[PDB]
Amino acid sequence: AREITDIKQFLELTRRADVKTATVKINKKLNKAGKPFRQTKFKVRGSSSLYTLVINDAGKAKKLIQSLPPTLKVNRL
Amino acid sequence: AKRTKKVGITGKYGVRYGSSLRRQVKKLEIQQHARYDCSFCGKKTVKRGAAGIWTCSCCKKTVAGGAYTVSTAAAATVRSTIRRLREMVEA
Amino acid sequence: AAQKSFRIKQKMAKAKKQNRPLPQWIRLRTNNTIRYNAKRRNWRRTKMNI
Amino acid sequence: AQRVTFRRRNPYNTRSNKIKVVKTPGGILRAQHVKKLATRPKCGDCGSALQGISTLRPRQYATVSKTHKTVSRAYGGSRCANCVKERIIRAFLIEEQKIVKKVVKEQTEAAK
Amino acid sequence: QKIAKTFTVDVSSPTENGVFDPASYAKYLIDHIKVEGAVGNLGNAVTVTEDGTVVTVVSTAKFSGKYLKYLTKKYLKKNQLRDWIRFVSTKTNEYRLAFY
RNA sequence: AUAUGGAUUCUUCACGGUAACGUAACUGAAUGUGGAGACGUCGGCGCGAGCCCUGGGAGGAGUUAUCUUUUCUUCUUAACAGCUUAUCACCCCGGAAUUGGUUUAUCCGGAGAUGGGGUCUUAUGGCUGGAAGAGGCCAGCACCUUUGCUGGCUCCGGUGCGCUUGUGACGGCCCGUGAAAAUCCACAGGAAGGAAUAGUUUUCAUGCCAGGUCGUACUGAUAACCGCAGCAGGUCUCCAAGGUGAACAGCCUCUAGUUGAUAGAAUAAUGUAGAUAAGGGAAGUCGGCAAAAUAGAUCCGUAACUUCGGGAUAAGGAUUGGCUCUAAGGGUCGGGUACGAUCAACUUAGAACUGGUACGGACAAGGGGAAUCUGACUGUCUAAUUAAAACAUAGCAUUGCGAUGGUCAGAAAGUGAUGUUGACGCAAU
RNA sequence: UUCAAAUGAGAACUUUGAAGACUGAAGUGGGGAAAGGUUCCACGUCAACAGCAGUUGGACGUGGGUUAGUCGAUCCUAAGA
RNA sequence: AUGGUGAACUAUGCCUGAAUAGGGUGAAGCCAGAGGAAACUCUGGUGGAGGCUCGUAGCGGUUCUGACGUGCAAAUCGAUC
Ligand SMILES: [Mg+2]
Ligand SMILES: [Mg+2]
Ligand SMILES: [Mg+2]
Ligand SMILES: [Mg+2]
Ligand SMILES: [Mg+2]
Ligand SMILES: [Mg+2]
Ligand SMILES: [Mg+2]
Ligand SMILES: [Mg+2]
Ligand SMILES: [Mg+2]
Ligand SMILES: [Mg+2]
Ligand SMILES: [Mg+2]
Ligand SMILES: [Mg+2]
Ligand SMILES: [Mg+2]
Ligand SMILES: [Mg+2]
Ligand SMILES: [Mg+2]
Ligand SMILES: [Mg+2]
Ligand SMILES: [Mg+2]
Ligand SMILES: [Mg+2]
Ligand SMILES: [Mg+2]
Ligand SMILES: [Mg+2]
Ligand SMILES: [Mg+2]
Ligand SMILES: [Mg+2]
Ligand SMILES: [Mg+2]
Ligand SMILES: [Mg+2]
Ligand SMILES: [Mg+2]
Ligand SMILES: [Mg+2]
Ligand SMILES: [Mg+2]
Ligand SMILES: [Mg+2]
Ligand SMILES: [Mg+2]
Ligand SMILES: [Mg+2]
Ligand SMILES: [Mg+2]
Ligand SMILES: [Mg+2]
Ligand SMILES: [Mg+2]
Ligand SMILES: [Mg+2]
Ligand SMILES: [Mg+2]
Ligand SMILES: [Mg+2]
Ligand SMILES: [Mg+2]
Ligand SMILES: [Mg+2]
Ligand SMILES: [Mg+2]
Ligand SMILES: [Mg+2]
Ligand SMILES: [Mg+2]
Ligand SMILES: [Mg+2]
Ligand SMILES: [Mg+2]
Ligand SMILES: [Mg+2]
Ligand SMILES: [Mg+2]
Ligand SMILES: [Mg+2]
Ligand SMILES: [Mg+2]
Ligand SMILES: [Mg+2]
Ligand SMILES: [Mg+2]
Ligand SMILES: [Mg+2]
Ligand SMILES: [Mg+2]
Ligand SMILES: [Mg+2]
Ligand SMILES: [Mg+2]
Ligand SMILES: [Mg+2]
Ligand SMILES: [Mg+2]
Ligand SMILES: [Mg+2]
Ligand SMILES: [Mg+2]
Ligand SMILES: [Mg+2]
Ligand SMILES: [Mg+2]
Ligand SMILES: [Mg+2]
Ligand SMILES: [Mg+2]
Ligand SMILES: [Mg+2]
Ligand SMILES: [Mg+2]
Ligand SMILES: [Mg+2]
Ligand SMILES: [Mg+2]
Ligand SMILES: [Mg+2]
Ligand SMILES: [Mg+2]
Ligand SMILES: [Mg+2]
Ligand SMILES: [Mg+2]
Ligand SMILES: [Mg+2]
Ligand SMILES: [Mg+2]
Ligand SMILES: [Mg+2]
Ligand SMILES: [Mg+2]
Ligand SMILES: [Mg+2]
Ligand SMILES: [Mg+2]
Ligand SMILES: [Mg+2]
Ligand SMILES: [Zn+2]
Repeated sequence: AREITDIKQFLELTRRADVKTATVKINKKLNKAGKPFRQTKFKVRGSSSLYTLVINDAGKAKKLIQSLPPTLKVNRL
Repeated sequence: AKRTKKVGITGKYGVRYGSSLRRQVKKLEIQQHARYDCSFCGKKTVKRGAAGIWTCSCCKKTVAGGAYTVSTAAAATVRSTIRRLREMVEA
Repeated sequence: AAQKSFRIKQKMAKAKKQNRPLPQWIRLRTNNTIRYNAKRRNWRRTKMNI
Repeated sequence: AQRVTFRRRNPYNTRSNKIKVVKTPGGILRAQHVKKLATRPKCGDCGSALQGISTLRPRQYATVSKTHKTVSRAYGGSRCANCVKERIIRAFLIEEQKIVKKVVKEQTEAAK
Repeated sequence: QKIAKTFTVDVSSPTENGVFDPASYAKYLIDHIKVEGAVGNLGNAVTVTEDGTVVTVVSTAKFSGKYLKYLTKKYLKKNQLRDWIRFVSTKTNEYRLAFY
């Protein structure tokens, strides 16, 4: 139910030992007024809180997904 | 624009109860609603709030007075009588 | 009604059970005298006073 | 066109059964029972809603961190600041006058 | 501020059973499409053509998709062709007449 | 139950702000205190939400002899979380007559106004997370099947003496001033406990375990209750669309729900319920019983008498459809230290035209006046033959009583009402 | 109120479809509180019952159905006992 | 006569709750104005008082001495109030 924005604090979260599962979501939404763009939402699930980090930037998106700990059960989409 | 010739606030009771009862009530209503001078901060902010209880719009002092008037004759004359009798015990 | 004591739900429950036709095999007993169930109640014929 | 029903057994309109009508993600009108509103804590001296302090139903105040229940002055979440100003002065002057009261009457005792 | 909007119709499937002729159809549009009041007022503000298999409509004036479905509903009605052809929306703003 | 991170300490128990106060933390025993729980009613004014009305657009539906860029419909966003959001209240600067500020409602200021700048409650709202993955609307393929599969769209706005409801700052009222307790918190207090070779801290964050018992169906009424019954009776409450209209009225409608009530054929007398009648107009009758007449709104006019409040819609009159115009009444922006530009609203008065002179066209909806008798008034009663002039009432007057008492309860009592009382009282007429 | 179909030994009365209407959100709508106590739901089914009927029912027969740390109770105190 | 059972109806008090379209009137307070030598007197606004009023729902039960009077009903139904 929480929202995160510090990309660091996010990664730390993803390695928080009680965090067994995440889930990436992708959304087509428009940019400013005109064309579209791909939004992505990173959702780490904690014992109590479900944190979700929105990378509006398709690039920081891709490079973030490799940073995801190999032992985290990502559900893609 | 003079609205009523003589009932005044008593106009609410319309015709009922007969004049003289409405005369008597009018007098004491006029008394009880009306705004009074604060013996403390000196603003006329004293209105009544149930029989014998007068308080202060600002400064918030609450004084125990007569039922429809702040100070009642007998009270005041007691005030003076007590003044007097008090003096007897200093001089 | 509706929001019930356990006690009443229990009476209620017991009453259900007794609201069944003679078990047709008793009929076949030696000296069986009982014809039908003569203590049957219908919910809208006889209220059961709690 | 769309009406609503209570959500609990209590059918009557008591204080403790306020309703609020809401549009859910299902596209429909549903009811929702509203807790009675909280009232603001008041000053022990004067009686105003004392500021700084948050306003919750009383048991909720234990599920809430201490700063939401004070301000950082003597008599924090209790008296109304201007009301502390006062009691500070009065304290000061009255203790002084006492000193004044003693040596005045100490003098009274030697010369009489 | 200004903007032109483009509406296509895929009249292929019922035209290729003969029963739909895109001649009189876009013709119907041309002098029935109302323009801030009445017909004939296409002051280069609204235009129609027919790509043999497709009717094209282009506009700077007040014109909606819902309008289109209305005029042509009426053509389809005038020439008895209701029952036989729906006007439908494939992808947004791109329409087509459905036979069967 | 608990550790880990953080916070804190060599100035041991945080800092910052002139202040209102700020914050992720930021020890606190006995004892004391304060707050919350916790509270009438009505009135207008303010705001929120749901509803109502509406524009564009993107879909689906209907009508299309003719007319209608039309009619109908979908276009949603929970608890909870982060930031933000407020009338009031408060602080700082400042020192006011030519008094000012100011509400629809006259209240505020040298006990410091107007002004400029700050602080707080977070009702409420906005955005984001929840959350599009859900729900809603469509389209394109598939096949006995379970039933799939694939696509899209799910958007941006407007209006207010609207309706319901919530709430706020106020204001009216009282010989009426409109619960209690559990429970939660805060403060005053400082007992004690604590660090530099390392201490405190679980009101900051994160993490671990657990949460019993009983109710939970349905009816809630012209058939699920009470009336001997599937009785035309009775039986506490919440939600509440459109038009006409003052309206939750009556009349018509969408949504939802019904279409239950023995049936067929005839239409005599007599009925029960609904209507009309020439001329007369209460001659009927115990008695105008019944019935009829009246009625809305705007305007004009209005008697005696009176406790001056009333009497009063007194009485008595005119007018009212449709359609087509005129005029007046508002908002939002920039003006160096006269005006223009644009948006959105039914009220009210005036004027033409028009009609088998009709028009509150159905619905809705007071008969009036002059006296006598009698109760002042509103209010009360004989459930199931009496609603009245009877009871009550305010008002008047009388009586008892200072507690070791008046009046009254009890078999008695270390019994009880008045009495959480005290003569401006309680009790008895 | 009406037409037709379907079902059935049997259809004014059941089911479906159509039509004609009603209640008109102060409801014949959607829920509840007291009270009932299984009336709910499915399946079967007409001897009695539903003051005509009956293939239908709140009837008969036989089964199924009521899931909570958060909704109530439970705790609190009111007049009172 | 003795001993028992009733305040689910109803009467009254107490506690705790809940309920009531739309209109008419226009009391105190208040703002602005006018006259007058003065005393003082007037007018237009505002405001929203009342065991006030028209009237629903509610609560009542006036008249028809209406229906019914082997009832829908051991008190009901209609209109009127
Ligand atoms: Mg709608
Ligand atoms: Mg419920
Ligand atoms: Mg604070
Ligand atoms: Mg705070
Ligand atoms: Mg301290
Ligand atoms: Mg700190
Ligand atoms: Mg305490
Ligand atoms: Mg208190
Ligand atoms: Mg209370
Ligand atoms: Mg909640
Ligand atoms: Mg300011
Ligand atoms: Mg400042
Ligand atoms: Mg207004
Ligand atoms: Mg209400
Ligand atoms: Mg008060
Ligand atoms: Mg508190
Ligand atoms: Mg010690
Ligand atoms: Mg903690
Ligand atoms: Mg249920
Ligand atoms: Mg139910
Ligand atoms: Mg029923
Ligand atoms: Mg019964
Ligand atoms: Mg019985
Ligand atoms: Mg009945
Ligand atoms: Mg029903
Ligand atoms: Mg019958
Ligand atoms: Mg017949
Ligand atoms: Mg005649
Ligand atoms: Mg005549
Ligand atoms: Mg005559
Ligand atoms: Mg005669
Ligand atoms: Mg005679
Ligand atoms: Mg007579
Ligand atoms: Mg008569
Ligand atoms: Mg006539
Ligand atoms: Mg008269
Ligand atoms: Mg005219
Ligand atoms: Mg104009
Ligand atoms: Mg003229
Ligand atoms: Mg009388
Ligand atoms: Mg009376
Ligand atoms: Mg009687
Ligand atoms: Mg009798
Ligand atoms: Mg009477
Ligand atoms: Mg009578
Ligand atoms: Mg007298
Ligand atoms: Mg004794
Ligand atoms: Mg029939
Ligand atoms: Mg109707
Ligand atoms: Mg109605
Ligand atoms: Mg019914
Ligand atoms: Mg029952
Ligand atoms: Mg059933
Ligand atoms: Mg049979
Ligand atoms: Mg039966
Ligand atoms: Mg029968
Ligand atoms: Mg039979
Ligand atoms: Mg059965
Ligand atoms: Mg069974
Ligand atoms: Mg609970
Ligand atoms: Mg328990
Ligand atoms: Mg009782
Ligand atoms: Mg209330
Ligand atoms: Mg009203
Ligand atoms: Mg003058
Ligand atoms: Mg009024
Ligand atoms: Mg009255
Ligand atoms: Mg009246
Ligand atoms: Mg009227
Ligand atoms: Mg009326
Ligand atoms: Mg009635
Ligand atoms: Mg009455
Ligand atoms: Mg009657
Ligand atoms: Mg009779
Ligand atoms: Mg008879
Ligand atoms: Mg009436
Ligand atoms: Zn004062």
